[PDB]
Amino acid sequence: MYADLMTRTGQVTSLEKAGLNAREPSNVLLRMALSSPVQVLTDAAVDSAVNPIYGIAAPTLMGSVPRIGTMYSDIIMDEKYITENYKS
Amino acid sequence: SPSICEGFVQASSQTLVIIPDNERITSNVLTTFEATRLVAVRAQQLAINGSTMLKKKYSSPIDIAKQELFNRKIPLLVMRCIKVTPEGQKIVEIWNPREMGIPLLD
Amino acid sequence: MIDQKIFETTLNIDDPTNFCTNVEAHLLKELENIYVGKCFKNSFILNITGVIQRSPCFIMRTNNSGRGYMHVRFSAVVSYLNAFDLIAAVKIIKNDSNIILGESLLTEPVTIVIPSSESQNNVAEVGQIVPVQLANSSVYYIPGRQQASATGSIFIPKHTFSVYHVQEELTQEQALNLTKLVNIIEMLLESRSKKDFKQICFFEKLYYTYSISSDEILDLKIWKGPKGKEMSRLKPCNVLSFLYDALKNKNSSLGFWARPPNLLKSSPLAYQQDQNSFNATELPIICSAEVMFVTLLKEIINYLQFINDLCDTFNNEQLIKRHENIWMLIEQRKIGHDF
Amino acid sequence: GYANRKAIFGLQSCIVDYYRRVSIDTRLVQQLYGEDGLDARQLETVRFETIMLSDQELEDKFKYTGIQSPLFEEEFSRLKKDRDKYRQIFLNVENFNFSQLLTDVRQVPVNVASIVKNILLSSTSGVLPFDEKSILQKYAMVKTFCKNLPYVFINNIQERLQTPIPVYLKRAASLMRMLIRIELATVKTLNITCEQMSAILDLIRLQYTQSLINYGEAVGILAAQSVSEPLTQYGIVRPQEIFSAKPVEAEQSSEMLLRLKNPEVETNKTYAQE
Amino acid sequence: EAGYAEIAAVQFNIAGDNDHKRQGVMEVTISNLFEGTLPAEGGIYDARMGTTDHHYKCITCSHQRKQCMGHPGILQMHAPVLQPLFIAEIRRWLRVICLNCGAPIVDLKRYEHLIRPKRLIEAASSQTEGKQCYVCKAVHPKIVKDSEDYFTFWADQQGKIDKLYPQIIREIFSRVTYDTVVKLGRSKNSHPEKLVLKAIQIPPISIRPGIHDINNVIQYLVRKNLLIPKDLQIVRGQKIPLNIDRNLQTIQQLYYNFLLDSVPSIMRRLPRKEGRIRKSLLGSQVWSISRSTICGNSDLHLDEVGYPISFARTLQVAETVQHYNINRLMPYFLNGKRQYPGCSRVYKQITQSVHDIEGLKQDFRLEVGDILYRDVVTGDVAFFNRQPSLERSSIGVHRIVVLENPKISTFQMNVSACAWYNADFDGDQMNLWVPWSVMSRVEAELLCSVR
Amino acid sequence: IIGKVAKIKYIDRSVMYGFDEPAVVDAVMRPHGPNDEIFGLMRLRYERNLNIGD
Amino acid sequence: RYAVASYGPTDALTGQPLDGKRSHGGLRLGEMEHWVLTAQGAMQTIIEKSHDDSDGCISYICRNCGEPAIYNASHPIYKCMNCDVQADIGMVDSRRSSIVFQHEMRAANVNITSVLSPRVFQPA
Ligand SMILES: [Mg+2]
Ligand SMILES: [Zn+2]
Ligand SMILES: [Zn+2]
Repeated sequence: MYADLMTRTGQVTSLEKAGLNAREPSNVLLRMALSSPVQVLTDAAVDSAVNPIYGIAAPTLMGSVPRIGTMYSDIIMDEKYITENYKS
Repeated sequence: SPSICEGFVQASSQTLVIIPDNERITSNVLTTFEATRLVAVRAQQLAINGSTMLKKKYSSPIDIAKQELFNRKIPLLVMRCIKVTPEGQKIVEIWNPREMGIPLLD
Repeated sequence: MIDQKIFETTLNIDDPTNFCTNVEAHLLKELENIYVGKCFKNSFILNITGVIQRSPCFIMRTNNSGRGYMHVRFSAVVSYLNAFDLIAAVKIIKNDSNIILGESLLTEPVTIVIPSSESQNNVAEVGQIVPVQLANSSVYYIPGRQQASATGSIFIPKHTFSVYHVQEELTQEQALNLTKLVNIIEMLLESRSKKDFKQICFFEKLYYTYSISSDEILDLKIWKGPKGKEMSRLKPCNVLSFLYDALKNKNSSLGFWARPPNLLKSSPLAYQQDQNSFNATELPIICSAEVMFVTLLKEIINYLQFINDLCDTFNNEQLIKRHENIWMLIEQRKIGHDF
Repeated sequence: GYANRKAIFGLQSCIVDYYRRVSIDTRLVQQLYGEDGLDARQLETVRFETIMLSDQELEDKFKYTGIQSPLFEEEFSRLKKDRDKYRQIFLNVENFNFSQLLTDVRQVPVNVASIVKNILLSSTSGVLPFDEKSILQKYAMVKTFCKNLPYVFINNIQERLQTPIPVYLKRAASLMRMLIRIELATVKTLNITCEQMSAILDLIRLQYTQSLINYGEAVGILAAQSVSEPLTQYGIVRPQEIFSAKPVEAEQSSEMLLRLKNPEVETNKTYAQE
Repeated sequence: EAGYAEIAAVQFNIAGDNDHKRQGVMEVTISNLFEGTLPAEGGIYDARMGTTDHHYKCITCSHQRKQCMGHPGILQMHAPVLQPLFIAEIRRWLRVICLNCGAPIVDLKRYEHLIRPKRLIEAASSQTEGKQCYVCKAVHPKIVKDSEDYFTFWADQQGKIDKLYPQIIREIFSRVTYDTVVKLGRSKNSHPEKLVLKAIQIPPISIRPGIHDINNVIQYLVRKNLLIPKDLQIVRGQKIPLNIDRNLQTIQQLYYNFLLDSVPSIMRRLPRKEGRIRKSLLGSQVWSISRSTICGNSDLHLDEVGYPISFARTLQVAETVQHYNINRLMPYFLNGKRQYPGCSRVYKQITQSVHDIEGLKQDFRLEVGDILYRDVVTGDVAFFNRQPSLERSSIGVHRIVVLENPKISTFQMNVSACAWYNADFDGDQMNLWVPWSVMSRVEAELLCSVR
Repeated sequence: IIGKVAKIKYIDRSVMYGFDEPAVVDAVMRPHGPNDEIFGLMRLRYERNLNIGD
Repeated sequence: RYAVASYGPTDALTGQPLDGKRSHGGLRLGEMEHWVLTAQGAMQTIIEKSHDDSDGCISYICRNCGEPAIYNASHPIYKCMNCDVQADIGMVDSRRSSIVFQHEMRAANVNITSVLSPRVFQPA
């Protein structure tokens, strides 16, 4: 898990703030939560960064829950089974 | 000069593309996460409604939901989202928990 | 005017197991409970025609409520008012120093607030019914309200008319589109024909720009126009007949068109000329025939609707006498035959 | 504690897909989690008893001479091929490591040796009489079971239709195919009946399904937790070199390990000192 | 009427004057704080921007304190100010465009080959002072940043030293076309003209409750704003009286310290371990939790925890009344708060109100759809936590065994369960909370059990 | 345990006993502070045997 | 020893309980405890503790501009300060300290635009 993450770009990146910028640059919310929010926030506003919500830290800073674990798969109601077995 | 809201375009609505049953690639066995979520959703909805097909009588929503899952009577489906195409599609696999393998939930 | 619209919305379902017993019926019921009779997205909803497209019932994911939600794309009958439109009935409720407050009766729920001027607070009183003229983009449909906030002015028929220049032909498919407006004029005509002769005559003489010596204005079957000393050397051209002929490509729509105040605003008659000879105070506008046709059918429909609405409001002579002050107020703005 | 928080933030976006890949929102980090797609709570340590044998020991132990048919020559050839491929791969691993010695012991989802013996003890039969038709059917079921093993990574719909398997999923079933062919060789399954061997195979596939990693698992957080724990019993300058990716000039304990040009001159210490 | 939604992305941008003017709900004019009990309308406590008091509603949304999130207001500045966060962006924008015509002085077709978020930086990095413009033929002066503060710029024209007032900088930047901005690296929404502000935003009161010391800074800034003439206009090279120069600096220094004072500031709230992100957002303070010393009990199973009875009558489990559980929930309701196991509250779904069980009507009944909050009994599941939480067995789910001896205050467990938490019995403390929700209770038992 | 009323008619700035186990009032005194102002001084006492968890 | 229930004193800014036994507030589930619960996949427990038991709120956003909207069912308000006739408001689950965080980003003149998830429709 460590080796494949640090080499996924074809170069060796670190587990510091520099490597996080190299692997996930558009994730402003994750990078703010690590080291220095004001500098990260200032760069994001100037470049007009679009930050998709994925993973752990970005959903959490937006007040939501990560789409992970019991929340990974959607549940929908079985209409063809309820309409045939249940009653109004 | 203008406001950001002017140039903002809301995301265009999508279409739900359902992979046909004989082309599904994911496993026919529920993960422990999916079984747990199925039972939890069903138990809360029994705390709302109370109507079930489970013949035997129980005094808890959780017992009813667990036995509904084990006896293949749970009225829910599992949607597995594979990809979101940037022409605006949502390719999904629909799985029927009443026809799937169930994990060991001791 | 009344037409169709397509809306998209998300519905919260508080009991998914019960809701999914009959999805279509429950969906229609909840749409009707939320949207009927309210303003939403610059319009006013009247009926739910049907549900075009929907999603499955997803279970909510960011809370432990166990509740559902659905995306719905539905078709609705809506009533969007145009700028500078003309309504025939309003009961003034509030008549204060600041504003004049009333509500419409015969069309959809609209509230009209007339800016209280020094010449209007002395005339309009509570209980009266007057014709109103709307203004530009003032009909804002605040979402979540039961009415359209709009400012309007007391309608007195104008003495001016606009001339537009047409340089392009009317093709067959634009006529195919305009068939709907032609048909709307037709159904308005067949509804007006059922009404009494005396009511429509009294209202037409009242709201005609000029004044006539009775029984010389109307030919409901033939629409022959006003028999006033043959004012023009060219006969008025029926718009509906011209459209029916240009369907088969027998006449050209090029040249100058106009609808003078003497020309009857309700009837489908109009004037066409290959040269600009109209006594119009304003410069002719250079454009294509499609906009000419759409605007003229919109004007005819508005005036047919107004005359039908005037007749439908005043079914008795007693109310007419009760509101006659408005009648001679309009009458004194008529232009005599001193020309 | 400080190194734990930087590991957690660098790795927390890695999540298992619906293909058992690991990605960061779309971008692949691993093609298959752990290269075998398994949960670390579902592994057992088992011994592969063919690795260390010679070709005469292997000839005796695993080659069947009861029935003279070409199918039992093909079965033994695979036992040799699996042995040599194992040797070649893990001999190479010794060459790019300082001191990482080859082992015949591997961690596997299923212990097939224990499944077979627990059925030999709980059977109502003893030493079965010879039946070559029985032995020929048992050979074909094990051969067909190994051929369809990678479908444990897809589902039973695609196994029925016999659709093509990706190459990276054929590689993922290599250790289990090897173990199944060793512990279910004809020399070992002589007293097992045909309806008993079906019971054995349906148990191996059930336990293999139960050991796969779940979709949507935060396996980058699991890795950060599992590696920062052994760092407590060690946060010196060397770990910070690896995890910060420092350049060569900043290394403090850089080393090398050189081999001699000939395997006939390695044995002399005086030559090496020269 | 508002349907369920989820946030899929977040976009970051620079706010201009028009954004502030469109988002605002009120304009601050006067400096008076309170007129009576109610806040002074038109001031920085105006209730159109939310309520931090439990007596009056918000004028804007008509909600109480809990459901009102706050709305911003606008202060119209008498003299423009620079944006404190983007001073370096302002500095690096002056070195690449002409101070008289707004066309760029650098070669635009020299940096287009690099990625967009670096070409403007590199272009500004190259020396430009002394160059002459190509369309208006003006020499580009030296831009020198003061060392005495953080925002002022001086324009050095071969010994001619000018102070660049924000009116001058705004006028300079307003002449730059969108083509230069787009092709010089930035996007359309990052136009340099938004870097000068003539209408600032007054943050909603929900962000400054405690009518905090950030309220002092706003009140000073509003007061000294009124001292500037309503129509002061500045030209390049124009002499101004030293009181105005002192006044203008005071306002800009106040706005700078309102945001970046020693990063009371808005932006000092964010960074540290005690900041907004790591304390308030990445962690939580929670209700319905307990803590105590742990001790051994060899009569407990490995997946059981002994729970003191006093704690079991403090923490509750919420049960919704239905036809299948009414007879089982009746004994709890009758016991109330005087016998164990009992209950504390009932939520009535026909009234949407919670009533205590002792201060309760005598004609009260349990109706289907009511929610009863009962006591914790033997067999309930509970989360057991020991800190620091280093591995994923640091939180596990145990079956509760209630200890009915009233003299015991410890959390008790089997000694063979201590390996999950790396614990022992010389004074360690562990946390324990009992799931009350049905969804949280299902996944505690199926997912998080210690097996 | 200590009653206190503040003239504004009045607001109740009293003091509760916010502890899990009951106490007993041992001593109540009303001395004079550094600014010669009257301040309440309460002593609460507890009976402590050895118990499980000590 | 300490134990608390579902109500008590609350912080004025973040909306969360106060700090610990001394102030009669709640206890802390920190950053390290959320890592453990996410490693387990226990997401319905994170909702119960960090939202239902800490400071969960409901946020209203306009589809068309991505800006916070004003919604009130009783005494009905349905408005957007940016569009005001095209207001399409959706309710998102948030928590109060996150909304406070976004107002603080806007006070420093950084505009936050929330893109809502698109609607999905079954074909025809
Ligand atoms: Mg200890
Ligand atoms: Zn408010
Ligand atoms: Zn909007």
